[PDB]
Amino acid sequence: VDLTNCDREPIHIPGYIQPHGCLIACDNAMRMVLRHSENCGELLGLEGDLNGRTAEDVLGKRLVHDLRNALTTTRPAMLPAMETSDGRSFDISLHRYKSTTIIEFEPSSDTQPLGTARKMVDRIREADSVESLISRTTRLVKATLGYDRVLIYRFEEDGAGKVVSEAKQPELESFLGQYFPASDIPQQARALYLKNTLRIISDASGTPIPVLPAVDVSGEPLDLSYAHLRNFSPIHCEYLRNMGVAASMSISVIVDDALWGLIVCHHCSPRVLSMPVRIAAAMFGEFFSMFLQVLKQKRRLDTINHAHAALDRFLRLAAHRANLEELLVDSFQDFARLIPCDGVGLWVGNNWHGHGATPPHDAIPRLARFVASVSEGRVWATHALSQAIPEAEIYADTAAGMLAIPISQVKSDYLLFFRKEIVQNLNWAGNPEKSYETGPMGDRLTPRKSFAIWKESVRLQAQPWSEADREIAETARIALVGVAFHHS
Amino acid sequence: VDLTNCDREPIHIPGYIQPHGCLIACDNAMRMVLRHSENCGELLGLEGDLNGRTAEDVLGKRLVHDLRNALTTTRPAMLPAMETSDGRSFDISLHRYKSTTIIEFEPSSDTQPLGTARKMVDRIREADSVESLISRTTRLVKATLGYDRVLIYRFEEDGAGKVVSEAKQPELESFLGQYFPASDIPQQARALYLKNTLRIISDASGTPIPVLPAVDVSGEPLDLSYAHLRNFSPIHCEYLRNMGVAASMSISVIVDDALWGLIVCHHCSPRVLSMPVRIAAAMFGEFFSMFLQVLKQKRRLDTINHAHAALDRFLRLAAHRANLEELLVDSFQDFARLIPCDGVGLWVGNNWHGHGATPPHDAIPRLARFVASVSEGRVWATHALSQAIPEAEIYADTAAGMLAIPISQVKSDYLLFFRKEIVQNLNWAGNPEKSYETGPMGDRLTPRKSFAIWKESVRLQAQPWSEADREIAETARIALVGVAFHHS
Ligand SMILES: *C/C=C1/C(=C/C2=NC(=C\c3[nH]c(/C=C4\NC(=O)C(C=C)=C4C)c(C)c3CCC(=O)O)/C(CCC(=O)O)=C2C)NC(=O)C1C
Ligand SMILES: *C/C=C1/C(=C/C2=NC(=C\c3[nH]c(/C=C4\NC(=O)C(C=C)=C4C)c(C)c3CCC(=O)O)/C(CCC(=O)O)=C2C)NC(=O)C1C
Repeated sequence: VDLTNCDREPIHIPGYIQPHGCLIACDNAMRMVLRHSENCGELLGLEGDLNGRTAEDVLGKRLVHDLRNALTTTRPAMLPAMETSDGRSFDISLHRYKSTTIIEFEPSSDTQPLGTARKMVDRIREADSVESLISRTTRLVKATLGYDRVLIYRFEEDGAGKVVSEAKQPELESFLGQYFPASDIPQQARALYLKNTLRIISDASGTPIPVLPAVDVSGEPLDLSYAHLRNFSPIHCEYLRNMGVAASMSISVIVDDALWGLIVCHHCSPRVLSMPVRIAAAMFGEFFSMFLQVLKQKRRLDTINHAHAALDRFLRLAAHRANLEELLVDSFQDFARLIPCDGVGLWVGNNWHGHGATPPHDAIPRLARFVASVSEGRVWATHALSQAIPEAEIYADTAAGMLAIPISQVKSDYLLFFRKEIVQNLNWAGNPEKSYETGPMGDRLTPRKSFAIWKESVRLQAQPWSEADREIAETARIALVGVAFHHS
Repeated sequence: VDLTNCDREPIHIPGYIQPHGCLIACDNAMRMVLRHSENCGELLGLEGDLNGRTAEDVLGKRLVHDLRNALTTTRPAMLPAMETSDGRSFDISLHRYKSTTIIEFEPSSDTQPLGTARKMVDRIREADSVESLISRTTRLVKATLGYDRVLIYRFEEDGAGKVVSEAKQPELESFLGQYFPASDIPQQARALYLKNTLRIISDASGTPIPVLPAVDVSGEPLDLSYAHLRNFSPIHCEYLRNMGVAASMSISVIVDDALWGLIVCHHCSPRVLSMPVRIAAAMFGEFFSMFLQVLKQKRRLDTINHAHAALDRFLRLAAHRANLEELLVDSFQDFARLIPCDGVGLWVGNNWHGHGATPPHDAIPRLARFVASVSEGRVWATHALSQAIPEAEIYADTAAGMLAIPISQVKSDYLLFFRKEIVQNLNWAGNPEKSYETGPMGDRLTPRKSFAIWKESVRLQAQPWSEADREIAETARIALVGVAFHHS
């Protein structure tokens, strides 16, 4: 695996686990040990090979009975402070996937998992905005789980990631407002992150423990998709080492059954969280996901309500004026309140009126012509104007994205909304002087090169028009075409 | 074509047109007459065959120049009061589809199309609810276009149609609140109705004029998809004759780029609308579609806002009470305000509390068990309970549909919403004594048998849970699981 084939890496079947625990794979109904981690002996105090030997021979009739009764769904069953025949005490993660029972053993903590979680969930459930929930969560998770850095990664439309909040040790460099490309988290990883709520890396520079056998008789590997001990891609491992990150923990933020983003915790020293703390963090993750979902819904409603109110106000004015074109010339800048834009313009009766960051005066008739061509009396929008009009590249720094609203059924009059190149709007709060030590596969696996690659990928492009933007533009079209008809 | 193969009828290529006009098909660039209607001669005053003869030879160099310049999109170009070489005056519908130019001739009216339309659109654009827009539109269209009956057909989720408003002559029978099955308008018709804004039938018992040739050299038929003179299925023709309907006009209501339903006008006598009146009706259709869309959006917002307000109120109460289970037992009936239901129930700590039309007390533990099984801590909903629990058939008249909201992360407590069998809720304002004269293919093509077939198809089923219903239920889940956590 290298930078050429890391996008198709089968990370779900690595045939290795992390040192902080040991793994035993069994048949569908926990009779026979088919696979075991090389370190199974070292931790459980067993000698020789465990494969072929029966479940009750290796663990003990006592424990095997508890595990069978528990497996009653692909969601792993957590079972703390379980006792082996020996007398050693382990925290046990038990799950079943592809008709194979997987049992993960951890040296066992003793704290209240629901107790920690309730404290944390109480402090976020009164948040009245996405921004308030996001900003407090990094701060809160850092204080509670004592990680050196906590980021929230939010996925863009194109799969790119933005760092939307950060709590960190003062000495560490900030990634706040920094973007990373979609390739930095390939599709197969995003699929696993949708299936596993949270994901641990105890030691990025630790020695991986192989699973025996890696491939069985039938030629199948062991699918560690739902196994918390699953080993990390050496590509990501090298990325964390280059950043000075030794340990990580990530929580999946699931909103409307989609991967919205990750809460990602970085530590500069090796770090294992005990099962009870992981349970608490996972439950915090669920409640964070649920509350962000409701807040996302409330904001959409408020945005659309505000647009409806603005349009009602405008329709009430339109009735009292005789000349609608006069009212539009005076009013058009006020429509910038409806949809986030860096500039708005009115093209009415082959005349141009601008406000904010619009293309130059001479460029407008070409655009207007183009809009009349493809619009077909519907809202038209692009985040990449130069891809539609190559000569539009020249003014991308001012207007890289456009949304056109037809304001007349009869004539080709348009209300145009403009967005600057997304690179212009960067409020990046990082250090450009900060250099990173690289490994075998070069400086590609550094936040500096990642950010540079993203910047290249969004050249001459604006912030994409959201679904909310297009809903409001459609409601505005119907309102403006509606009164344009009344005034004819 | 008969009741066995009428669902796959190729209505777009019938090889016939209606008598109230004549049709000439030409090559992609209007050089050569490839096809013509048999009645082309009778109306235009030409002798013999027109096929093979050039465009300029049959129409005249004067007219052919105007038609070419006009065809500058698959949307037909309307051109009233055009003059032939002869001196006769025609209204001309010109369109191009599958690289074939189709020209439709009508004996030409003289009224203002934009004038009529503006009067009508003014009277609907101040409607503040869907119900107000719907009720006034049938009344308005009847008064303006003088049709004997005007219905609005609204398509259900399953493709079935409901008659949601009606203006009619007092002597005629009412179809208000009556449903018809999805098969009464097959998929290929719904596809055409999405492509053609409005659709005329001048005379259901008129003689269809054939197109010559029906099939050309290459073996292709003439696609009359966008032709207003296209002839109707003999199946539908027989349906209208059995109802005593001689003429029809239908307008497509397009909402969020989907076929929402039809404005359908029935006349007991033959009836042609002139091109200028059709243009007006088509523009009224567009504005009706646009205003219903905005009103649909406003109602969804209001519904979701109201739910958010109710939940805030409930969360404010939950803070002041100590015992949440006590509050739920006292309050649960109030959640019936959030989602339209005929009954609501609380299943908390293996205890049942009912309100309205719920299943019997003894049936609840079975349901509760089933819900805990399939729910997996997400909102679960069916409109057909007996399909999931066969023994639930017994109480379908009281509860045929259920939506279950999990109110706890930890225990299997549920808030259950119930809907009666959809047949129970019928506010049908029609005449069951009214019998219909049938034709060759029997009593299937009567509103009485259509309604009977629909009733059979929705037996043991409730009104489906809308997207709005499920959004609110999800927000309620997050609110109730949220405070259940705080109180543990
Ligand atoms: C060519 C393939 C590459 C690649 C693969 C890869 N990434 C994985 C996980 C992953 N990658 C990131 C990226 C970042 N984290 C940061 O903090 C920053 C910058 C500050 C970046 C750019 C992250 C956050 C993650 C975690 C994903 C998660 O835990 O859900 C993985 C899977 C790792 C695993 O096995 O758990 C793979 C494979 N990364 C590359 O950069 C490239 C080019
Ligand atoms: C087996 C096929 C059948 C069928 C085919 C068919 N229906 C078509 C159009 C159409 N059908 C209805 C149905 C009704 N109109 C009413 O007023 C009532 C009851 C009061 C009913 C049940 C309607 C309204 C329409 C008009 C559709 C439109 O104009 O968009 C067509 C196409 C007609 C055409 O060529 O324009 C076909 C084919 N109808 C059957 O009942 C059955 C079984």
